[PDB]
Order: sequence, then structure tokens, then C-alpha cells
Amino acid sequence: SEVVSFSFTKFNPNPKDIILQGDALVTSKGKLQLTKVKDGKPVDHSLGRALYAAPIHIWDDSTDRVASFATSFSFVVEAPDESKTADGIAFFLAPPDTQPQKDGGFLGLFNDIQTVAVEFDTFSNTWDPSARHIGINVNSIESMKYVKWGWENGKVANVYISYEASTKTLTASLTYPSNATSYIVSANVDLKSALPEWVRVGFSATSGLSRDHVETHDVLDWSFTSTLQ
Amino acid sequence: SEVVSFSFTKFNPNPKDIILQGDALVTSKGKLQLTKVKDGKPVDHSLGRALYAAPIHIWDDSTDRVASFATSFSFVVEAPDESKTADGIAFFLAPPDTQPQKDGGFLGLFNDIQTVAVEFDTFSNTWDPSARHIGINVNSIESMKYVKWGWENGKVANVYISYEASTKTLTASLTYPSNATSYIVSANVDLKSALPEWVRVGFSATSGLSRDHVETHDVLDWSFTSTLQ
Amino acid sequence: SEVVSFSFTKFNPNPKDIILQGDALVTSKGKLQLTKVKDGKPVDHSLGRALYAAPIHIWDDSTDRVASFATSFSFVVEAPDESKTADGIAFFLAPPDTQPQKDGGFLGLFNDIQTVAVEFDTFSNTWDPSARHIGINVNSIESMKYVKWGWENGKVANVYISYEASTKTLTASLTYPSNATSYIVSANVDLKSALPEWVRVGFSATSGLSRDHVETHDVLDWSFTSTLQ
Amino acid sequence: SEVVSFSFTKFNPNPKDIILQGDALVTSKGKLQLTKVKDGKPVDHSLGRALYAAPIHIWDDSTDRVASFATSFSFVVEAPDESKTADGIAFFLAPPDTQPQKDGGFLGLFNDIQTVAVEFDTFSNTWDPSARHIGINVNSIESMKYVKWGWENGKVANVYISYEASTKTLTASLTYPSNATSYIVSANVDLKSALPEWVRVGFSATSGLSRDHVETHDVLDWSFTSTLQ
Ligand SMILES: [Ca+2]
Ligand SMILES: [Ca+2]
Ligand SMILES: [Ca+2]
Ligand SMILES: [Ca+2]
Ligand SMILES: [Mn+2]
Ligand SMILES: [Mn+2]
Ligand SMILES: [Mn+2]
Ligand SMILES: [Mn+2]
Repeated sequence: SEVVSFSFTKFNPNPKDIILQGDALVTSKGKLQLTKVKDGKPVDHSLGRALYAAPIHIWDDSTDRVASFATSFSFVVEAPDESKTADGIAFFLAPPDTQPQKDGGFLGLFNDIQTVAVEFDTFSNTWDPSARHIGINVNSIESMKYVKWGWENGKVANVYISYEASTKTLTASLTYPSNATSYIVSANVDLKSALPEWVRVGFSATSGLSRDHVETHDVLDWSFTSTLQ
Repeated sequence: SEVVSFSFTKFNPNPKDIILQGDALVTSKGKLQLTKVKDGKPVDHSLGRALYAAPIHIWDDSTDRVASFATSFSFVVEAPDESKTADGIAFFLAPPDTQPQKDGGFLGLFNDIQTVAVEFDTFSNTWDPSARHIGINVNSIESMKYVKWGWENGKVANVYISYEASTKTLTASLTYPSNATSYIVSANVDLKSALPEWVRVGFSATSGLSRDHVETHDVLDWSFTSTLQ
Repeated sequence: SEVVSFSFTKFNPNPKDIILQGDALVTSKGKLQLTKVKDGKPVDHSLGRALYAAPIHIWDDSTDRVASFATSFSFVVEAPDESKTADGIAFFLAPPDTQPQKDGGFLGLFNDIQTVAVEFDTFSNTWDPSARHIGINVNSIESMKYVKWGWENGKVANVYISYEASTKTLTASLTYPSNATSYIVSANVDLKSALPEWVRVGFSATSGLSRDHVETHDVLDWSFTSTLQ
Repeated sequence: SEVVSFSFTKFNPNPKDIILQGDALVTSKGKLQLTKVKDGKPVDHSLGRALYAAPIHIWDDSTDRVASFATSFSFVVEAPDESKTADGIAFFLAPPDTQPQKDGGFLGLFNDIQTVAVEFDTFSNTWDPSARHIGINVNSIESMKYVKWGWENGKVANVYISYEASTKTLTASLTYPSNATSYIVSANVDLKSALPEWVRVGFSATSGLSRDHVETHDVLDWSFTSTLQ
């Protein structure tokens, strides 16, 4: 058996165990700022990602084992105008050598790819439901499952995501501690069929392609654990 | 700081770190059977509870600190008839010397008491909403918050409950891995004002007061962690 | 499988998960003072013990499994005169209902009993080697194995004890961080043959039977973990 | 605060979170074989190293914090002739981009370098004590502290190493579960002055420079944890 685990109550401004991609950076105060901010205001056409340095062993072909993992993180999405926002933030697993994909609605993850993601989508694209949503995505920008999500501008969101290998169940929940509101969605996901044996895990986010569709995507903390046995 | 933690993948038929109360027992196969079963069938007028042996330090008056805790458990409620069921199961915190309260709709927790509970209610009493629900209860059998809960007869339910002291937020989620369905509810709960500094944590359950309102309440596993700092 | 774990960076003056026996108490500053102190000076004829509230499942007859456990703790033994000291402190496992045994050289553990202990002996009795020692004791005040121990008056000692079930090896080490000095001893110990399936773990200590053989026995912190699988 | 942790009960033959350097490889049966073996026999002039993929944050200049860490591992050194052996195995911390250094007595770590190591030396070089020893090395192949070590050919050794930042104490212990024999050594080590803020941790080993001074250096398991707060 193999157990892997880490916790950040904040991020180091010069992170060494975090692989920063695109526009992502850590602020002096220790906030993982995925998308660009200038003069304290979010900028459009931004894409940032952040992955944990050590690959995670999610399934083994020789031993026919699949990992179970659980992760918590808090995140803020703040937009100058509440009615106009894009695009969103996601937690994702992809091959270790994963690089940023397309911007805008593709969230830095997909294009037109072996990526499984839990997205917090703030803009309705062609492949989306009408309302903002939390989605479970399996190798597509189109979610297999989603729940409508009443996004609260600038309010801290607490996320908990778990994968139970014995039942192939991935579950994601978001709670706003400010008004004790919550949402949850689950899906049946076969990690062996969606991903390679080893992955890197982390976050991706992208601001809108227009000036009037901008917002921040900041991660405040992050704890993760995975066991393969 | 103080950290307390434990995990059970199953229960020992003669549990020594579990304080069994009322009808509760552990089966040969390691299932925490809270309410009575005879010839493999549930019996009415049953009340069972189970608490972890070591008290949990949830708040300290001298140091003005409050604990944050997280727990996972799976549980099955199986009734012979899907339309007629009572009463339910809960995870709860109460003073260390807590003893069983009233049966039936009171779930072994309340009467007519310092208990905070997350209930999975299967019967609509005077103080309930119409539908079966997951409730957050603060010193009352009446929930301060609840979510409608589509109970699945005999199907394993995976529960995750967390309390974040810095935001007084208690969140509870239930997922059925069989059809990837989930529910969640949150509430603002001040543990300092609801409970004493030290508590015992565990489960309580009660079958209905009539023969045609019977069901099992079995816990399959349980992991818990709490930190006071 | 079953995992049990706890950590104290200090102790609560009114401990609820600690069963205090004999003279043991927790000071305002959070120090587990096993033996009596008056006007800041140690008193003779004192015996104190402290156990964790939840029993530990160390072996299971039905499943033929034995637990592996690891514990860390720091402790100070301070005597007014460096040449005259008695008796010592130990970490021990005993049946859950264990009560204080004899005082003086018997360390509150033994008499003339199912107890396994790692002792830090400060006085040479009939059954001892000449020098102060760290001993591994299996149902006797006489150690099966020991190492000579250069006790440092008033200096913090860091202890690490591990039991590896697959090789029946119990290992104990003491280090004084003040001058980077260490000692270690191991023994082959069959827990199934020495102890019952369930035990309580903790510390015991006793000051000498004479006024000129007095010393403190204070525990500053304690972390413990055990897995049965 | 930041916590990092991992456990291996065995190694994956194609390790993805392990950076293999030099001759190091993982056998089919999951043994980290640091130095070369042909036809089941050790070969001379071999050097192998293995590091965990994610850097470890051991000290922070801005926050004046230093990490405390603890690690366990088992290892076998087997030589065809008990009287003729070289050179040894070590657990070490070095800059993230660390590469193999010199072979033979330099253990793959040093030359003639920012590396702190706990070595299990099997050959007496110019800079060594006479007997085989466990050494604590701080930026030199010459140990600042050591303890004589009765190496047992082919017998599993259980190692426990801890660093306590608050007292700058690094402690290392070796136990042979086969005959319940142990050794320990400690040293005062300032990690801030010896190493950079971020390091990679792992093992290095080297077989002798002659045919009659060959031995294996195999690691069987490994668990590690570090907290910066
Ligand atoms: Ca979208
Ligand atoms: Ca009800
Ligand atoms: Ca003695
Ligand atoms: Ca040497
Ligand atoms: Mn979407
Ligand atoms: Mn109700
Ligand atoms: Mn003795
Ligand atoms: Mn050497």
C-alpha cells in the first residue's frame, strides 16, 4: 500500500512543491491567485493552473487496485459585476506532464485529453446548462453530472471532494459558511478507464474572453490524501 | 493543541472502545446494529445508541478555543415495506454521561437536553417537515435546518459531516453510491452555547412504535477526527 | 482494521480523556505531574498514574491479529540532590480496569499482574542492575532487557517507543536534546501472551520511600497511535 | 502551516513519485535496490540514489520557521563475505536538484556540497572511526557524531530518524528485530545553516571499489512526515 498526503493552510509565495502554470502565482499574503489581477482588479483572457509536485498513483494495472482519495479546499471568485462573469475554476486530475489547454470556457483543461475535473462554472457556454453549476467532467468540457450553483460573489466557498474506489463514486460539495448554504453532486467515474495509472492533481481557472466578463479565482488552502491498497 | 482520531472499517463484536446503550449490538460480521432484529427482521419499540469511549474536547473556556471535527460513516436503513417506516438514525454529540432519552420520534436523543445531532429521519412527526429529511438539530427534536432526503431502502449511504469552528458551520452530506445521488445541508451552530466543553460522540436510532413501522439502522464503518487549537 | 490515535502538546488542567490515578494531576501550565509536589518541591511516598480514556485493541483471538503501535512523549525528572533519587517513571499497558499497585520500587505497576512497561528507573533495588536504567518489563518489576541510562537532572527527555507486531519487537529510546545524548533498548515481547486483548495505556511514577530520595516525574506532551489489521 | 507525508509498504517497480538516480531500481517484488545486482549477487563500483518527488519545505527565511520531521524505513545490507564489505547506505536531505556525487567511500553524497545525512557505513575510510558505524553528517563525509554499529549480514534493520526543530536535535536509531538489538545516535544540527529552504529527501548507497568488497543495499519500506509551522 501507498499513502500520499499534504496540507496547506496557506501557500508560500515561492512555492516549491506547487507547479505553477500560465498566469498562476502566490500572493505575498499566501493566496493562490490562478488568474491575473492588476491594480487589485481581475483581467480578461487569463488562464492559470497549479499542480502538486508529486504524482499520485491512482490505479495499478499489475495489481488491479484503484485509489480512493479525499480533498478539501476553500476558494473565492470575485467579480466587479455580479450578473456578468466568466469562466470558472476546477479541481482536476491529469497525466503528470499535463500542460494548459484552451482558455475561456475550456477552463484551461480541455480543447476543441485525459482529465477528470470538478468544475465551478460561472458562464453558460454551448455545452452548459443555463445556470451556473458545479459539474463532474470526464474527459470532456461537457459535464456528465451537475448541480445548479448559486454563486456568491466574493464569499469563501468550502469544497470537499471524495472518490470511493470500491463504488467508483466521485462526490463534490460546496458550502458558503457565510450563510450556511450548500450544494452537492455525485457521479459514477471509472478512473482506470478515464486516466493513466499516475496523475498530477491541482486546480485550473480562466477569466472571460471579454472585459465585462472578468473575475478572480483564488484558492486559500488545500489538503489532500490518497491511498492505493 | 489536542488531536483525537479513530477509524473502524468494521466493528468488533465485543467492542471495548464503543459504549453500547439500549438495544445496540455488533453482529458477528461486524455491523453496528443499533435497533433490534429478530429472525433477520426489524422489531418495533427499539432504541439503541453507541458512543466512542474517549470524550472529545470541543471547547475550552479558559483558552477561548473551539474544536473543528470531521467524520465519515456508512449506514443502511432497511424496511420490509418502503412506504411505512420509522423512525431514523442520527450522529450526535452530548455530555459524556449521556444516557438514552425517549424512543420513537425522539430518536433516543431528546424528550418532552444538551445534544447536537445530524438526523436521518424516516417518519414525519408533528415537529417535522412532510418528507423524509436530513436535519441539523440543536438541543431540540425540531431541526433548525433540513434537506429533503430520498431514502433508498437497503442501500448503503455514505455520510460526511464537518464542523469548521472559525465559521461555526456544521455541514452534513449523504450519498448513495448505488445511483450516485446526493444531498447536503448546513447550519450555523455555536458549540460553546449548545454543549459543554467535553462531549461524547456517536449514533442513536429508534424503530417505530408500531409493527407496520419497522426498519433496521445499521452502521458499517466510522472514522472521526477532532482538533482543538 | 482499526486505527486509534491522539496527540497532546500539553495537558488540560481538568483532563477528561485522561484517567488520573493516585497523586497524579495536571498543573495550571499543563504539565502532567505524576508525583506530589509541595511548595515546588517533590514529596516522598507518592504514586501517580495517568491512562488514556479509550481502551486500545492490541490483539484479537478470533482474527489472530496483533496491533503495532508507536508513541512519543517528553518527561522531566528533577531531584534536589543528584546522587540520591527514587524511584522512577514508566509508560505501560495493562488491563482496562487497572488500578495502582505498589509504591516505591514497584513504580505503581507491580506487586509482591498483567502489565508491560518501559521504565526509567532512578533507584537500584534488589531486582535491578547497579546503574540507573531504561528497562523493558513483561509482567515483572524485573526487566528482561535494559540499558544503562545517564539520567540528567531536570533536563527534558524525549522518548520514542514502537512495537512491531510482525516481529514481536518492542523498542524504546531516550534522547536529551540539551546535549544530544541518547540511549536505546529492545526486546522480543509477545503481547498476546503477556496481556489481554484490550488494554489501557499511560504512565506511572513513584517517589522514594524516604525524604532524601525524592524527585518529580512530569510528562510534558504525548502522542500515540495504534493499528490492528 | 504545511504538512507533507507519505508511506510505502513496498515500492512500485516503475515508481513515479520516486526519482531514481544512478544504478537504483525497484525489483519486481517491490524492493528498492540501490546498488547493482547481477545473477542475484552484488557488483562493485555501483552507486544508486532515490528521492521523493515533492520537495520538502524545511525552513522559511521570511517567517523564521524550521520544520520538524520523522521517518521510518527498513533496509538490508547483504555481503557474500561478512569480513569484507563496502561501502554503505544513507538517508539524506539535499537541494532539490541534487545529483549523484562520488562513489565508493563518498556514498554518492559527497566529494573531494549541501547535504545532511544519516549514514550506515560498512567500511573504514581515512575519515572514519575503526568500526562500522551509524553517523550523522553535516556537509561532510566525516561524521560529527557516530555510534559503533554491529552490522548483521542480511538481517532486516528498522530505522527511525527524527528532527525536532525547537531543539535542533537530529536522532537516528537502528534495530535488528531478529535479535532485538539496537543502536542510537544524536546530534545538534542547524538545518537553516546547513541546507537551503527547500530540499529533496531519500537514500543513497555505494558498493565497494573492489570485487572483494561488495554488498547489497536494499530498502524495503519507507514512511516520512514533515510539518512547517
Ligand atoms: Ca462554462
Ligand atoms: Ca421524525
Ligand atoms: Ca528501581
Ligand atoms: Ca566509510
Ligand atoms: Mn460547465
Ligand atoms: Mn426530523
Ligand atoms: Mn528497574
Ligand atoms: Mn563514515
